[PDB]
Amino acid sequence: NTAYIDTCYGPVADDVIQRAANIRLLICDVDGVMSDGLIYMGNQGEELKAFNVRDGYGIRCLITSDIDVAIITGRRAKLLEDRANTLGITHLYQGQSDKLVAYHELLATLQCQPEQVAYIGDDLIDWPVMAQVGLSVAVADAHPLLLPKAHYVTRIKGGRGAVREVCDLILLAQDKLEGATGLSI
Amino acid sequence: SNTAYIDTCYGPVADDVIQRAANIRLLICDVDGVMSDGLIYMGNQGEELKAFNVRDGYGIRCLITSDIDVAIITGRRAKLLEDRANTLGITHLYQGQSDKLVAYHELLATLQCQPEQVAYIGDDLIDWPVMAQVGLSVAVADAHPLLLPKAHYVTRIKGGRGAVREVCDLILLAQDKLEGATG
Amino acid sequence: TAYIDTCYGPVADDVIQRAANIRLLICDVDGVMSDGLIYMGNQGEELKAFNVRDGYGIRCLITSDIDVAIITGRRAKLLEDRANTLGITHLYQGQSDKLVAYHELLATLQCQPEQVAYIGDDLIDWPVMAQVGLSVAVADAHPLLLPKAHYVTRIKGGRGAVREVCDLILLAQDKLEGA
Amino acid sequence: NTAYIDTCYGPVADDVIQRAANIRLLICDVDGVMSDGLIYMGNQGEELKAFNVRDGYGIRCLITSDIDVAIITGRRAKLLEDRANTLGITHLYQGQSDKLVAYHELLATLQCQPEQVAYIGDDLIDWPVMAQVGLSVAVADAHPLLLPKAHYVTRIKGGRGAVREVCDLILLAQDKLEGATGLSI
Ligand SMILES: [Cl-]
Ligand SMILES: [Cl-]
Ligand SMILES: [Cl-]
Repeated sequence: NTAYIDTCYGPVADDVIQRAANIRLLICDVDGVMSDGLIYMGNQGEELKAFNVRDGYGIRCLITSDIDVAIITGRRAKLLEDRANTLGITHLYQGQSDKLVAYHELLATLQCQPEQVAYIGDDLIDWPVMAQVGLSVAVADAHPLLLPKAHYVTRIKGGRGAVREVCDLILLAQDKLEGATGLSI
Repeated sequence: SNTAYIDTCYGPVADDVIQRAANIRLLICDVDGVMSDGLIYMGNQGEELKAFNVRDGYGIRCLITSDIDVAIITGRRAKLLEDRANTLGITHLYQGQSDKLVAYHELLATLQCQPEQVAYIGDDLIDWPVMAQVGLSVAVADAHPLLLPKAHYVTRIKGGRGAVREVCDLILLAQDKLEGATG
Repeated sequence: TAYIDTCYGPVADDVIQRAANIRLLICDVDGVMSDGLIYMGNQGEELKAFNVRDGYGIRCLITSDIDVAIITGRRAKLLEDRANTLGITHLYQGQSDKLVAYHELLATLQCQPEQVAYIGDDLIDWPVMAQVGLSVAVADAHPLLLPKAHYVTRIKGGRGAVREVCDLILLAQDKLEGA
Repeated sequence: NTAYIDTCYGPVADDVIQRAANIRLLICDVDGVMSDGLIYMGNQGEELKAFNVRDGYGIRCLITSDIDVAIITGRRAKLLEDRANTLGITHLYQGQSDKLVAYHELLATLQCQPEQVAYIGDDLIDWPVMAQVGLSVAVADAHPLLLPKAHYVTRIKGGRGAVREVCDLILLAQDKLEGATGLSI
């Protein structure tokens, strides 16, 4: 007889709400989480990535509500530094093959406990970190093997507002949703 | 209850909604998630792209040529949007607006429109302060879940896929101007 | 009504017969060869996305002695490039009244209206579609256009709706297997 | 009474599993397989193609598991050489009008039997090669006429992780899935 709470994305288990209430740091993977997993490449070496505006708003709400937001990704691109800058994200880790290193560095840097960390991932590479945190999240269309492992599976797909969904959940859990705002720096 | 509905090419529409659309003299659109899918394309050399829908363009032209004003209010700022606005003949463009109510009040004052004569299409919470005040508030099909139950009308078509066109068509139909409209 | 099975599902015998007479395929661009999106950038860049399977269908028609033309209201050099990569030599851009180009194609190619197929996605395409042998609306064309066409594709614009019509025409003309 | 094996993508026939167990070389077509079939063209002659990071991880898993990966396409673009370089793919054939020419070179140079080859296609142009291999694969949204011809039809659409799905199947079939390692690029 699990207890659930209605949210604007559907019912969420009380255990998940309780985990979300302790979050002081949200860590996000990029490709497949903030985007639908696509990398656009051109003939003169151009590269584009598509980000979702609604996720941006969620990220700003967290940051303005004293909840740190960090990024850990295996890829490396100037465009992501630009994106992080527009969102006010100062903790960006690119070109990371082993995500635990960046994760442990964040814990020490921010003097945060693992139970105070939420992590949104989409592939197996994310699991070693997700296995240790207070709130592990797999996006709706994450690799099938990651889905049953996470504390929460988002209703929204990667690149369509899965990050916003987790931002909304964390703020709801901490009774900060009604008053939160996400204006730019 | 027993609500009356009018059949439209997008499905049944409440009579209440048809009456609201019948009085529209100004359509205000948010951009990201309304005229687009909600995505921003960013590149390594600082390039930025946004994708607009051709079908929306046609609808906007039908409104403008039918003496129905169209305006854009957005918190973002990009030359690409000035370009898009120009191609559509939109002369009421407001970018970098953190408080959308400022631009909204200026438009009503300058265009001599009453709030009941204004329609607004949004996709997120920042659009609600303006939507709360207008005659026809519209949330796109895939708008943030919290906005959906608040709007007078929710489009069947998703943001960036013709949700703007759908509203343009609804307004024209409600005013007996759908047939004969050119865009 | 008699239906004939196709790799896209049953097609009415009436449509197969119409397809069998086609000598010219005319396509609109936005919403037909693409999903209706136009990408715009801050330095004035513009992109449009085309479907590779559609390209193959077009080449099959051209090599099977069936002409392929394009009539669009927009104008962009990117479209000239696409047309050229497909071997399309009949391209009409910046066309406000699509009937003008249509009547010109009939003359240039000494073609009859019943020998023309037209794939559209919006109301501006109807004046021409109303007059041809095989009018086609893409799966996700404007709702008002859908019930007016002789055939509605199962595949959406930009996802292979053009290839579908190409396959249908060739099937009807016993030219599919050898294409 | 066909026997099936449950995979993270759903049941897979025992016949397909046995075919996947013998694979030493995976050949991929590009457009509609590694991408959703779209070509982006610009007014200044720019050209872009979008690849999926989930597929990159699968390819790296194959290569690091001593399973070769090759690409054969009729198109030609510098962007594809760039994508192949990022994935460590060294067997790249572009502008190939007759795909069988490249296919025969690969088997000869790699000392690989047709039965040891898997090929992922999306259109009729791919059939001459698929007809000859041990594991022919059509992506979920491949041209309708190719679907009934392949040994296996992927659950995932072109450009959304159909390649990854095949990489996972081959590894599972060879008991190398759990130990597989790759990078989300
Ligand atoms: Cl944003
Ligand atoms: Cl337009
Ligand atoms: Cl092509």
